[PDB]
Amino acid sequence: YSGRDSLIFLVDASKAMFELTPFDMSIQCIQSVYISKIISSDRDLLAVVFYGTEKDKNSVNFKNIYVLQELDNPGAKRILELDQFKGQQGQKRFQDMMGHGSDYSLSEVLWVCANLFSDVQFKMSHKRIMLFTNEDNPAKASRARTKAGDLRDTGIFLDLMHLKKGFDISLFYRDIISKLEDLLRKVRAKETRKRALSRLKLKLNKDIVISVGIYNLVQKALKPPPIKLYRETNEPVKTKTRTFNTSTGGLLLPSDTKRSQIYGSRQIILEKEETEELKRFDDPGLMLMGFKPLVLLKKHHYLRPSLFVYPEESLVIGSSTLFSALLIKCLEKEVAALCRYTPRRNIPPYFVALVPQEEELDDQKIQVTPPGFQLVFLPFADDKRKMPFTEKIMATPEQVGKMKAIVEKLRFTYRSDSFENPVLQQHFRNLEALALDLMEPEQAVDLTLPKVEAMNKRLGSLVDEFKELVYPPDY
Amino acid sequence: NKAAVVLCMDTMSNESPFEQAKKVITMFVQRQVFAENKDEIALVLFGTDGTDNPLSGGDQYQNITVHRHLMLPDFDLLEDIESKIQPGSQQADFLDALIVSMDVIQHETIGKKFEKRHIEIFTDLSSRFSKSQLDIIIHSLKKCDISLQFFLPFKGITEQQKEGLEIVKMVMISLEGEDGLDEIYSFSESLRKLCVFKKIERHSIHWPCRLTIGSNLSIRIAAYKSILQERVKKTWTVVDAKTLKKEDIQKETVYCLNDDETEVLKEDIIQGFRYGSDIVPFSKVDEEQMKYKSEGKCFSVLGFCKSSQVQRRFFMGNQVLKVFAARDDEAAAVALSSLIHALDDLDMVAIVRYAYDKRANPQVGVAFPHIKHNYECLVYVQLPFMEDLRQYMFSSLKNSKKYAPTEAQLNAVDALIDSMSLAKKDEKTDTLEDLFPTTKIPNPRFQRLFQCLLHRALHPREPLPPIQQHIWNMLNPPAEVTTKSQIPLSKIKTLFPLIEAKKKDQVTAQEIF
DNA sequence: AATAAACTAAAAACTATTATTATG
DNA sequence: TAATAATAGTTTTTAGTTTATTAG
Repeated sequence: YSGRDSLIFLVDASKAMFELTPFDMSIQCIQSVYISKIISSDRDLLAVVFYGTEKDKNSVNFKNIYVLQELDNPGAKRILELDQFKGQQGQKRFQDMMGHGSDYSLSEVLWVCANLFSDVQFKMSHKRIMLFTNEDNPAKASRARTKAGDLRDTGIFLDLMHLKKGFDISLFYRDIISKLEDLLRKVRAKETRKRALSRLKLKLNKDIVISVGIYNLVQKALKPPPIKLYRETNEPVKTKTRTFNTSTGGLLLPSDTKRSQIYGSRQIILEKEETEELKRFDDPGLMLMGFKPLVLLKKHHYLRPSLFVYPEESLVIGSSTLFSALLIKCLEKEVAALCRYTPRRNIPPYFVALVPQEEELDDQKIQVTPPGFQLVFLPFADDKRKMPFTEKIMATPEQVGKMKAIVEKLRFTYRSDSFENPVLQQHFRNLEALALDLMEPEQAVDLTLPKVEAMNKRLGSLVDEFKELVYPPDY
Repeated sequence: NKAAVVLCMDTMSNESPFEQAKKVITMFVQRQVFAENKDEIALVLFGTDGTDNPLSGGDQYQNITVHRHLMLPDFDLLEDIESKIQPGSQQADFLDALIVSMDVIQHETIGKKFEKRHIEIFTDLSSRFSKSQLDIIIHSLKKCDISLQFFLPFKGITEQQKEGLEIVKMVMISLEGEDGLDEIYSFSESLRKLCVFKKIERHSIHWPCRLTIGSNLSIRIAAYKSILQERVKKTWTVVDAKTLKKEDIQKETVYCLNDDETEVLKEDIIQGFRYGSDIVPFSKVDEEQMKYKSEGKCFSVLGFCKSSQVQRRFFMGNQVLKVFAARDDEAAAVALSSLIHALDDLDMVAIVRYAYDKRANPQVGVAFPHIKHNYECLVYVQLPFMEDLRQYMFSSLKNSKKYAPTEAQLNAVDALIDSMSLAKKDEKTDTLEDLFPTTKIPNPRFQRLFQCLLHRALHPREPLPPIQQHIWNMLNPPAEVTTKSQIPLSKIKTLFPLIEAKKKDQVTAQEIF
């Protein structure tokens, strides 16, 4: 989707944040945000501009205003530029080549920010500005507030917290504006997507269909694919690769490709065309079979992640009306739709259960279970597997009670997003370290090692007391 | 495993028992060769003209023809069955067929291990029969253990067919019993549906590890791949255009440098990654230490929650595991049973950090038990990582003032729902029966593939294998619910408008049609 | 001799993008 | 004669290639 959110970092240089110094963790948070952005999304833009210095590096040459990074996609060079001033020696060298606190005007810095925002040549979905100062400085104040209001009217968002901590110093900026602790790299390796799956037609019957918007919500994440860069020049090769004639010499052709499967006595030689046409059974869409109760489910037959189904009022108008009716009926009916589904041409059909997904808006109106249906794959006969019989022994009421007492002592709310992949996190951290010429960044287990290893004594372990077998079962 | 199956067919073509017998035997052998089961079958032809017996015990065995001994079938065997075997004219005796069948079995039992034995006899029972050698044939039957899968044209049968039926049911009740009466089926119908479609099965292996509940207190466990989206057993072999083998076929790369024709080799590449605006160099040798280190094939469980919090919507991964205990570990088995009973009673689901082996990846997983009267274990499904939680804001629908369904539409939809119920309603007998059980139907892609394979094999000049209509019958529900919903469909189509669509896909080109 | 971490083609959409036949 | 048509190359999935443990 076109348009992104633009955030620019503005930090005062008034020799008041030089004394940990506010400038220090301000720079640290800016670096952490830039790292999170470069690991999250590259379509966004970042800009670093300073004011109050003794140097006037800016396009219109305004006093004390210094620009360091203009609005551009995040880059490692910007990270190094930030890091060269991160340290205390970095702070003093920064103050040397930039200049210490001097006179300025907030109208000028807002004007420069507006010019920088206008400099971009892309549709830019949102415009936000982050500002940092310990205390409010403010004539100058009147013009500054007027210009800030004008920019806010133009569609510019502002953000700031005083760097003293509490809720004490925002007096001169009470009206100017329309917390950075969470921005301190608390989020890492985020993934952002804006597109949607292929919209199809709901073949509910033989004549009328519904334009259905397919949406994936929990699709599996994976590391980005590697590139085959050269050893010395460190740039990828054209990667030319296709089968040619080796035994006889020469070049092979796609028309020369014959496919076969050696079965029994002879190899049934064919061509590809038969192979793709074999995969063809019907047209893309969801051919509805009927309704079947949700209670009539094996409750353990998941095979492929579910996909959300939404109306798309772009090819038929009945999508929204009929889906709203069905969802209303989904209150009274617990039967689920049975559909033969094919994402595209030459795909074997799968039987699909449309579990009612009714919207559950919370106090903040979070779209929990968005209004529509989810695709539930139904396994075939071959998808099932045999299982050797096991009906040896049951349990005793004493044992089940003891196990209940052991387990319900430890309970968790199960926050869904509480876990991330340690492999992907470590991979991202390694790439970050290599891109910045550093040591091993850190290791942080995503609760993969159970915390019960230390709090088992806290929960009062009793299965150790209850060894049902004289010979140790846990040998 | 291994199976030992003998074949026997029933003038001889008098619909015609010969045509149905040939159809069913060809279908059985093609199913065997497509499934590629490791079992040999033997073919005996009794009643075919000519006394060409393998062993002539005084020439008492009339019209006995051992077309094929116990050998592994192939396409050649299937075409030989289709072509060579033709009906005879003179009636034969069942005793001769049985004696020759078990003689072939005994001859073939020396050299080949067998894990199962079966007998497949087909007869119209119009052939003249004499019951004189019951003892020896029953002794051979209980020794070779060939489970007879006998079939009949169908009762109002003739006197010869009546005597054949009574002798065969007597010998089955003497040998097997009720199952002997059960295994006898009609040549059509029952046998028609018995082997019209096949199945495949790829067996998994146990995952012998330890359930680490708590710091220590580990429990020996074994897990199996329970439900899996099945893949084809054999991938296509890209063979030469004319040689039809692998001579000029190879997978290779040049790795030409992007320049002017300079290239690079395998040692010349570096596995870089697109770090936004640039690519940072990286190598697999760097990956060796710059990777997460797993701890064997651990089954670490970390958290416990209520079943309400988790969602069937949030079921991820690509496989299902029946979390069983280890082999015959009674203490571990009863401990696991107690734990799963406690979890079920409290609806108290478990969080599992799973790893298949030392080289696998960490896997957060949800654990909830499954309880039956035949198998009792725990069900494991891979839980997500917060990266997987993709979010897309959507507009509300129940408050759509622009699209509010009319109450007439609501009642029409209710009538449609009531008409197209695909499951039997739970009556006083709790008859919650699936009228259209999808889980018991195999993937039609594989049957279509094997149909195409036979179409091209048996007739190399046959251009296009057609789609099996029986698959459509399997792929479509009974017409009763469709007819019931037809009128509600009319109500819906009268009560619901629509507009035009696009993307009219067409055939590759418009040749002669 | 099976399963599965870990590569490798391949097939829609959401964006810019151009030939109409608008007219003498 | 001064519009909208088919239209590329995006990412995004999705299905088809490769090395560890059972069988002798």
